[PDB]
Amino acid sequence: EICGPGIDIRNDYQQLKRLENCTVIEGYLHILISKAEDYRSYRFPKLTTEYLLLFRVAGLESLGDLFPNLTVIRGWKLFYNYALVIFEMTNLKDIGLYNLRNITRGAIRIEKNADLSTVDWSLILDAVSNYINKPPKECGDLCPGTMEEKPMCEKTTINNEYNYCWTTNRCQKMCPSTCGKRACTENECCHPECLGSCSAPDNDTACVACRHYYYAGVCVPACPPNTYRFEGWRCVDRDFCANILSAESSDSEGFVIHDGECMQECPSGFIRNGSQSMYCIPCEGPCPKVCEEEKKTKTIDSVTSAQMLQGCTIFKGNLLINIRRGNNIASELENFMGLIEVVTGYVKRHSHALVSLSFLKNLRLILGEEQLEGNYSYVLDNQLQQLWDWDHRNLTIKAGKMYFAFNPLCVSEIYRMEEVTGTKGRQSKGDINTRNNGERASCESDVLHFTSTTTSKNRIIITWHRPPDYRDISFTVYYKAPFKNVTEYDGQDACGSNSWNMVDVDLPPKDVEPGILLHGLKPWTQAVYVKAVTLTMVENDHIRGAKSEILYIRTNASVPSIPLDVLSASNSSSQLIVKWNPPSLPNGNLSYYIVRWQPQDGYLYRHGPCCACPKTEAEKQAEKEEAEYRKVFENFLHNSIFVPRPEYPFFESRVDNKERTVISNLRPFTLYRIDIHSCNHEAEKLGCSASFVFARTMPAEGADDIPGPVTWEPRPENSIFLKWPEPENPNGLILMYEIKYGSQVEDQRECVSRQEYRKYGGAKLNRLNPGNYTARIQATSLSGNGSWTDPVFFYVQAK
Amino acid sequence: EICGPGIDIRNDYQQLKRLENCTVIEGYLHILISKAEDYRSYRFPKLTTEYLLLFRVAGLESLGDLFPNLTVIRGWKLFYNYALVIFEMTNLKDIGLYNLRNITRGAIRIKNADLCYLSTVDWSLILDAVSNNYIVGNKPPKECGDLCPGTMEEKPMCEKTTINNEYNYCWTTNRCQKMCPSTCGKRACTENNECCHPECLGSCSAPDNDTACVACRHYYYAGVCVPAPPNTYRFEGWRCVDRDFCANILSAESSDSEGFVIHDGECMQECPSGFIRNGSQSMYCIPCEGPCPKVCEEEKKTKTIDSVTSAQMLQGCTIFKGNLLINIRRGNNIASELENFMGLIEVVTGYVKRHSHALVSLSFLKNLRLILGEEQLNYSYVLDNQNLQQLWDWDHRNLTIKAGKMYFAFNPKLCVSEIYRMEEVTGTKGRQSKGDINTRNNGERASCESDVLHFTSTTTSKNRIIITWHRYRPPDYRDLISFTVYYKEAPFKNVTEYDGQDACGSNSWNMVDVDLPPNKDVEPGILLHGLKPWTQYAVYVKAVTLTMVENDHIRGAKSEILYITNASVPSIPLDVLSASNSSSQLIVKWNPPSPNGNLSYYIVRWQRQPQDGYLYRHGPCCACPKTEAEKQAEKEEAEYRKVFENFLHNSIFVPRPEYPFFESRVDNKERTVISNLRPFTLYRIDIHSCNHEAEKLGCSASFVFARTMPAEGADDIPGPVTWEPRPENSIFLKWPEPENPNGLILMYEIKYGSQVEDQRECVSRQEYRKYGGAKLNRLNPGNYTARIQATSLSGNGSWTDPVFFYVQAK
Amino acid sequence: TLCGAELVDALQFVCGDRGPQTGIVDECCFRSCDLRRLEMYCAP
Amino acid sequence: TLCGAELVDALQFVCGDRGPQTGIVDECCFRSCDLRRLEMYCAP
Repeated sequence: EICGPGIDIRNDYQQLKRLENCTVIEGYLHILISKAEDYRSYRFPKLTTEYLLLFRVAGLESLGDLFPNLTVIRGWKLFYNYALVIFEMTNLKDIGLYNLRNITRGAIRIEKNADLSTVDWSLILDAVSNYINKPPKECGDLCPGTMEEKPMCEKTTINNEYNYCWTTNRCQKMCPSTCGKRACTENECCHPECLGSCSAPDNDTACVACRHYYYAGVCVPACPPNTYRFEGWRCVDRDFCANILSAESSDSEGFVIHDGECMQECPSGFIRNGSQSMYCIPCEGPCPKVCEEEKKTKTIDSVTSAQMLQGCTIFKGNLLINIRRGNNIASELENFMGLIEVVTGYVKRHSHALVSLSFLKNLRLILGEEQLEGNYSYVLDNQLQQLWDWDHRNLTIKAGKMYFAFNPLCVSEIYRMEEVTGTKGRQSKGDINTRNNGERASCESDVLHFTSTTTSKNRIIITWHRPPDYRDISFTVYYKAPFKNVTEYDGQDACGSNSWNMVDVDLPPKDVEPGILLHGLKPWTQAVYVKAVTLTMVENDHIRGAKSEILYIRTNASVPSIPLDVLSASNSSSQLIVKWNPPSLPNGNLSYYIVRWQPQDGYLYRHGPCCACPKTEAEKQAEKEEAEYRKVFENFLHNSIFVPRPEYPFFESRVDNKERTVISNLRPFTLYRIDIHSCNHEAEKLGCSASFVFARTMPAEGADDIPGPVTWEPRPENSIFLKWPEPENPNGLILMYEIKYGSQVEDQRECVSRQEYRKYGGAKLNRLNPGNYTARIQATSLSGNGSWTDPVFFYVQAK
Repeated sequence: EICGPGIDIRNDYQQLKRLENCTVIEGYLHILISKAEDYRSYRFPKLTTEYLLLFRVAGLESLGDLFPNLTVIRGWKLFYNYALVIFEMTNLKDIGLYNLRNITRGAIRIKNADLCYLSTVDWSLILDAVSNNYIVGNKPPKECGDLCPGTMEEKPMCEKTTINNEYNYCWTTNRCQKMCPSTCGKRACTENNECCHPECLGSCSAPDNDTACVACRHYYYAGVCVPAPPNTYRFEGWRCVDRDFCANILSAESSDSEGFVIHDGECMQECPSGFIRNGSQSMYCIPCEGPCPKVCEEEKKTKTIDSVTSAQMLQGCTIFKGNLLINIRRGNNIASELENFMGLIEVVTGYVKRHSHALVSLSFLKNLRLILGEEQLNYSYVLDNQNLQQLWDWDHRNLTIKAGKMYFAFNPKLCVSEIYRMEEVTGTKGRQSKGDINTRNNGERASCESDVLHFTSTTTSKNRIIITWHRYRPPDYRDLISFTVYYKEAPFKNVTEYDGQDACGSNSWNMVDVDLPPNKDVEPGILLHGLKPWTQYAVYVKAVTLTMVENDHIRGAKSEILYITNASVPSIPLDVLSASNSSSQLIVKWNPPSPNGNLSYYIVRWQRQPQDGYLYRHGPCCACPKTEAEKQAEKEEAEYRKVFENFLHNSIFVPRPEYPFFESRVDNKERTVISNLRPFTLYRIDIHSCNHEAEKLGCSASFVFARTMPAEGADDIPGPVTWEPRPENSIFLKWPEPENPNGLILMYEIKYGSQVEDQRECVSRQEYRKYGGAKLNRLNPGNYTARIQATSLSGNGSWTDPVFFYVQAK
Repeated sequence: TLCGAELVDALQFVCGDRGPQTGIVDECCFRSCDLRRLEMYCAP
Repeated sequence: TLCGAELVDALQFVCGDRGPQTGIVDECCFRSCDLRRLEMYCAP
């Protein structure tokens, strides 16, 4: 009795009974059955294709007498990516799935349990890499063989772990050299078409699980003609696959056969021909699911109702729109009502939270199988501008008459659909009437030209040329646009969405031309659609209005400015990389970067880790009683003090544009004021980018150490005048000159100042014992001391 | 020379020279003068009221020759809570200020390079509550090496005093720190150990003399220390001067007011809170209702509110000079933004005028009371503005323009009822033409005279409302189509329909919809689903209809806000707490349950939770072990450990998607105690918030529990232990059982042994019941002792009296 | 807050004998829940 | 980020030796700042 679409054993141990009629579960097997009442009193060898849950099953200590004969968890579907997760089980002490041979799809996750190493999960699941448990020290893993009994179960090694078993009751077996990957049998092999196991060596009808689909008692690799591969373990005839209407995991009214299988849905870009599961029609628009909702009729007057549809394509009903409340919800609906591709009816009013229905950028067409009174499959009282962006999204209404009145939305948007959508005369001229429709908003509105586009450092002084009646003022110079893909209704103001940054300056009374100042324009960008806001009445419908063209004042924004995120770094000795970033303010199109670099003064010239060992500073809040107090001191000091205030030459290099560069031919070891200057398109005209970072060239070793050896010379008072040469170009400066000396080895050490050294021509030792001695000298450079001089085995005398 | 308000010495030591004309700073002193060129070449002894910031002055090791004679800082104003702050200074090794006796208002804040001579300084006498000081971080006291005169090595010189058991000698190594002794005390002190003038604090130029007080406790008026003179006003400084001086000062850094307006008998920049300047004179001020937040006026006389930021510049003020023209076209729910921004404002010397649909009414201006109207446009006006509906709440905020004129045309949602009749409220009857406030267009949209639908039926449910209304029948019934049943959690009558409509109207009424039946016999009846818990739920059914033919003449419809929780009823309680306060007692509380109604009382339900027979038969790393930042594998452990409770925890048993019970009705106090309980037993205290109609629709939706504290006495054995001789060197033990043993005597501890009773075991309640106590064995023939304790469920009992027994070999 | 192995004892106690990365643990533990909705998950 | 006593030596470098409570310790440190506005705290 092939169980049929999965199992959800719930409530008590008495639901296990249903597994009596479950030979192969063509779905999942979920076992909270917390009842010690029974334990191994529900044995079902019958069960021999998706995830199997094992948790909160009080009484179950081993499944040896629960699901015997488990061929292979086919794992087709996985709750997450596992098909046998045993976690926090009430009292499972052994998995006891002795026959478990494979996990064809995905993996499993046995882990921390009540009382649950031998099992080669790397054989069942190719490479155990599962969260495989309760103390492994307590395991006491001992099945017949690995215990005092002579080897009974099969043996294998994994990551150096040779062991002998699913439980201490039964044991484990696995496909030997006979086959390996291809199924296996009790030391014989399985059928070409067969994975897991066969009831008889190499036989189509013996195949226990079949490698692909056990069609009507024979393991077929592909389903015969007029039959289709049930996604699981067996293959079924065309009638069964289509006649099945629903069963939990089962849902399709006829699993629409596609993807070379009796599959509930079809693969990307395929839609069930009418109501025929037989095959699927290339959609070209991947369908998440038939978007239909239990409720045939469907309205979107709430942003939550818009979201209820999200994640789908072909609905079977309609999509009325009535969202009155909503600002910028343009984005909300772009995400929500921007997936539905088809509907079997229509998209219908009173919705002032939508400038345009561009949010529906997925709705390619509209069928019309269901209609309204007077077959209106309609816009009334919605005061919308462009319907479904007809410039770059045409639709079609197979069965639906248009209706457009009281929408002050252009009548032309629908006079276009007469031909485009194919509604030439489905409706009457009174349905798409001009009275009340498009009386307000703006369509005919003339496009004014810009008379001057003056562009300073951060000020656009955009100017223009007179509405129907001159009683009309406020000249919104709506500004915002690195790209040229922008309109006027991207986001007008409140009802028309919001994005275009509104600005304003009044038109001066005939001489004196209007000249707004968008002072503080975005540095590094240009759009400037100067729309004329007027008074629409008296002429009322004859009031044309205005909407100046969207120039992107193409002057590369404004002009050259402070670079940013500069990262100069000495990449080599006497070298300095100047990798930066496309500044946050180049103010143009990043032409090149003049690196500018150049006072080494003589001031230095004349000169639980550890368990029981640290301390408890867990009182970091009490350490912040003086640390946050430091921050209080910061306010009275860092808000008032210098706010009142409101040697070498320079060298330059115009870097091509690439972020990286280098500054070679520098001094052995010197800091450089590595300034950055993004000289842009018009730097020669409007100043070269407000200037930095500093870095020390890596020390060119050779001057770090003393260039020569030492000359010990006998001197009176048991003294020894040593000598050495000065590094030619020291790494910064030889602050001190270390000097080592002593009898057996150079035990003692001091350091003569560069100044004293220059006057002495070296340095003088004193009071050394008459006999053999040894000395040395080092150069303590600004970067750091180098190696010592050659050996100076000397000798002193008192007479 | 008397210094002007403050000093901002900046850039170089050459700006210290400015102090050569500053005898008594009447403001602050600010020296970043880190040049390391000069040190004591800028002495200004003349200098003798705010933050004395001595910081970042490389080359300044001490002020011993920088501001000598620093008598006292009046502390009139402070930056934070100090009138002298020496934060980590470039290189200050001694403070200086060798004449600093008092800081009057405030304390000091002196970490540092090598700074010393602070512990010595009696700061508790310079200021009270020396806790306000923070000289704890200053470079170590071992480095201080205080060597001021006397504490150095020579005969005693600098004052001998103490601050909280810190009795030591001073201001630097070459200066001392004097302070007031018994001679005067709170009153100032002087040389020759003499007193100062009755009215004086700090120092006196002559021992005890009115015309001396170097500082003066209050105001040294014309060289005379007055407590508070002819046409003279308590000056905010140290000296005093006549009214003319105030009416004269128009600005001076700390000074700002054009003619320092006088009030509080003080020559202060402005008056205190609650009075406007009398005309434009410093004669006095005009008692009003807090018109003093600040002079709202901006350099730019004219001003408008076309942006929410334009409005925010006027935030927190009263008397603006110019106008408040509203031009805000867009602003999502800025009703609240402008409430704060255009609100505190009270007066405006110009007007309040166009194209604004971001705020649904001018109630945002809550404090605006009158409009001086000094300037004019000339209209002192509304055109092409709509969303705004009600102007300045004329029933709860009358407003007039000392100088005004009205105009109202082309204003769709702005009603003409806010002016036509309210010209009376705004005292503008005839300050303009009647064609200004015209009817043409003016009020074409808006609510208008909209009728009031009566709620035919008003049903009820555990959490639903079925408000119905007279099937609306307007001029044409085809015009009417749909209806909205706005609703909001609101148990207050102080709620209106424009509180929170849609974006421009603000957002508060949740809004909903249902179509009015085309059948005239059937009437509209929404099924409002899921009313808000523990709240009445206001339900105004506005007829959100369409317009045609009449258009502007369409009256409209809006039933009044009938505030339907009778339409709700008893429900689940919340934040129920309980903890056993005492034995046979159990305290219970219940944070106002959050019960779809108005609570009536808390039925309590508890029982002696039966017990099973299972127990019957039975960083600071000082010692850091492991602080690995690789505990992410523990989050991987809680991956399916959490998603298993998102696994079968969702769709197994459908999640609704021995002893008797006793009860009591807690009047309503959010507290109670379950007394007269079993000594030690758990109690499933099921709170039952019985609401107005709990007797009818069930008493709430049932909890918390605690174990009654163990009644000490039943824990331990209720008596001693008896002994009887037994064979095999044995002794039969015996003990009584408690009356109501706390939970139950799980085990019967036993203690026994001759020299000491180290050997210890425990008998099962079962064995005890059959034996009488226990039996011992192999007890060395000779005197011995025994004992038993009643190990109860709550915890161990207590050992019995000594059981001195004995055994014999034969 | 109520999740982990402690919520397994919690659910079973309030479930008398009647007893994807988001569900019942994603609210009683994630936010806060009483012994009323914790036992709503339980059967009769 | 740049504040504390390190920001005092940071203003020493940007200003060289040439010469409403939110300040440079409440901006360069709070958010992030370069050696351009850090040296805007100096004179010309």
